[PDB]
Order: sequence, then C-alpha cells, then structure tokens
Amino acid sequence: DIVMTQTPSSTSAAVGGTVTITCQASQSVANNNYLKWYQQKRGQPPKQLIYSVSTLASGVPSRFKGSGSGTQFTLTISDLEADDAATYYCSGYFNNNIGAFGGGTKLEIKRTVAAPSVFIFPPSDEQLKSGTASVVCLLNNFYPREAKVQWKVDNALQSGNSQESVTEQDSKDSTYSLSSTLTLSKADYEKHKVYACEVTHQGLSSPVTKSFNRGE
Amino acid sequence: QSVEESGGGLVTPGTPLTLTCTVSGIDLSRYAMSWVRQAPGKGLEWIGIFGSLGGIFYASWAKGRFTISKTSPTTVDLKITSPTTEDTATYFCARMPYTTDRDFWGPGTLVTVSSASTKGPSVFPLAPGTAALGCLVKDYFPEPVTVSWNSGALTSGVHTFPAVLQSSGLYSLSSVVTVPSSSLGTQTYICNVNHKPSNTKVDKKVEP
Amino acid sequence: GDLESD
Repeated sequence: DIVMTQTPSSTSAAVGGTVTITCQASQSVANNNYLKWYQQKRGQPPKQLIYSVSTLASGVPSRFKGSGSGTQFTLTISDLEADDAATYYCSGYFNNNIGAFGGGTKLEIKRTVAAPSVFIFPPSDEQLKSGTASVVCLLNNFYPREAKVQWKVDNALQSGNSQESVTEQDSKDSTYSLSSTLTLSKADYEKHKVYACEVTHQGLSSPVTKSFNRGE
Repeated sequence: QSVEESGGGLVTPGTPLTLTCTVSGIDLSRYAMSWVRQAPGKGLEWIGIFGSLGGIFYASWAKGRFTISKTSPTTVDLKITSPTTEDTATYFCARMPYTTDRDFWGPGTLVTVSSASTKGPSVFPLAPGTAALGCLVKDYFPEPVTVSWNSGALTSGVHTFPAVLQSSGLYSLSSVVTVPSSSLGTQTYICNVNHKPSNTKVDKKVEP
Repeated sequence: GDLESD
C-alpha cells in the first residue's frame, strides 16, 4: 500500500554522540516535501522537530538536522543530551491524500553504570485486612536496564506469582526504575516468616538481598 | 489554537463508538484535521483526514472500519465501526501540517475495547541517608489513573510505574518517591490517586 | 485531486 520504513528500530549512544535515523517511503511524498520528523514521549503527544523534510521547527535545537532525497530521508541528532531519550517518528503525506508514519525509533541514552537502590515493602495492614497480600520490591535509579529480581519465601524460590514493571528512561539522569510485585493470599502470607528480594545488576559487585520477617 | 478529544473510555465489542475532536482558533474551512492512533507500546497509526476542501480520506486498512465527518465548525468526528480488541488504543486528533510549524496535537484519549466492568482502585500504603515510600494502586479497570504527591508539591524523585494487567484482568500500579530519612517523623506524605473512568478520588496517608 | 493538507 503506502509504507514508510523507519530504521533502526532502536539504538543507543552517549551524551554528546550522534545518531542517524533513515525513513524510506514507498513513493514520493506530495510536492516532494510533505515530510515531518516527530519526537514522542510516553505520557505525551508527539512534538514536531522537522517540517518540509529539512526545516527546523520553532524552538527546536539546531543539532536536529533533516535531510533526504525524494524517497529516502535522514534525521541526524548531533550533540546528544539526556533529554533526547524518546521515540522518533517520520510522518509523511502522499498524492492520493494519504498520510503514514514510520514504525518509530526508540533512542536510549548511554551513561555510566548506576547501581540500583533496593527497597522491600511488606503488605499493609489495611490490605491484610482485605484478605490479600502484595509484597513490593523497588529497584531505584539504575543503569543499564537489565536486572534479575527473584523472590524467596522461607528460602523457597517463587515462580509465576510476581510481576515486573519498569519506568521510561529518565530524561535528566538517564536511569531506569523497576518494581517487582509478589502476589499472595493472607493465608499463605501468614504461613511464612522470611520474605526476600534478590537483585542482580552490573552495578552490584554481588547479588544484593533485601528481606524482612513477616510480622515485625 | 488548541485541540481536545472526547468520547473515549471503555466500550463493549461491537458497540459503535464515536470520538469527537474539538478545535479552538482553527478554521476547518481552511485547514485539515487528522485522526491518528497509538496502541499501547506501539507506533503511531494514521487513521484518516478531513481535508481543507471537504475531502475525507482513510488509510487502506481504515476504510469501512472508521467514518470521519464534520459535525460543526469546531467539531470533527471519528466513528469506529463495530469496535474490536485490536481497536484499543490512544486516539489523537491533530492539526498536523507537513509544510508549517503550526502543529497542534490533542493530548489523546484512550479507547479501551473490553467486556470487563469498570472498577475503582484500592490504594494501600508502601510505608518506610535516603528513604523510600509509595502507594500501591491495586485492581482497577480500565486505565488510566493519575497519582500525585501532597497535591503536586512533591515531584522530585517520584517514579510512577506503568500499569501491569494482572491475571485477574485488572491493572496494578505502584508510585514511589525517595525522601530524606530525617523528614519521616517531621513531614506528612500523602498520595492523591484519581481514576476518572470510575470518577474515583482517593487520598492515602503514608506513614512509618 | 488537489491536496487537502498543508
């Protein structure tokens, strides 16, 4: 049909570095210049960067440069900042009066290794009263994103009763945060004593363990 | 010059659903409006356009599945024909010029296609040189919720994690903040949860 | 037809 193929799907570079994104349309854009570059963040709508293939949007830094030739276009981001962590999209319009987007390019900002700060939270009394028990493990502000979080209750490895959620990359310090939530009933909870969250990360010399004794 | 979508929320599969796009300071007799969408965790998808000359154009995959119309000098509609699960997405209305920088997108409105019922969250406290605390926002549907801390005064070091759909079909989320350890006996920590689909507003006291 | 976007 009409396809706008955006590459790479994802890439990484350090602050001050350079990234190059290519968008390849299946046919020439309308008037040879209906082509815009967008920057998108999670909780936000996209923010324009480039219009008419190469023109810089008002308020956009000059380190964003737009280029291309008829069907192939390039967004070049030089002098990278932490704030540049986002997903970038090409947006095109075509002579049959049809718009399309590239699949997007997620940019991760590299930085020095940052070890997580680990916290464990036992369930609340209000929750225990309600008949359920959720134990929360928090990995705070770490890089890189890869981490191993395992639960041990009375030194028995849990499996299938936890769920992980990870924030976006912070635009100021380029870190991630991760939560691992263990979901039990009140009965099973009062059955045991030791609740432990074990965290393995490149920032930790050896796996860190954070534990508590139930009812203490 | 502003845009706002409306009519989003939870809808039953097969029930027609009409979204409304409201503009202010934009002349639909002289500028085009576009409908875009974005499934959770996926890319932007172009749905259609109301043109400057009254032309209405749809993506090949969107023809039949959507009907776009202008209902008033300030409103443009997107009727999603018999919604399905794959139609769950955030829907944007946008004044998206390719050759100018007068570019205005609405904040987006989430459309959830599901048979599940709406459910307000339960809010539980995650009690504590640096200390951490938070709020477990457990078992609600549909998305989304908003979490603030101390009515917006607390913003630095806050991490509100994206929701994870539980095996029960409900969502759970946590919102944490890091604070000086000295402040625990000295200051109050309160999380303000708002879940608009249920018109729920909960304030939760977090204490050691 | 003629373009209907700017």
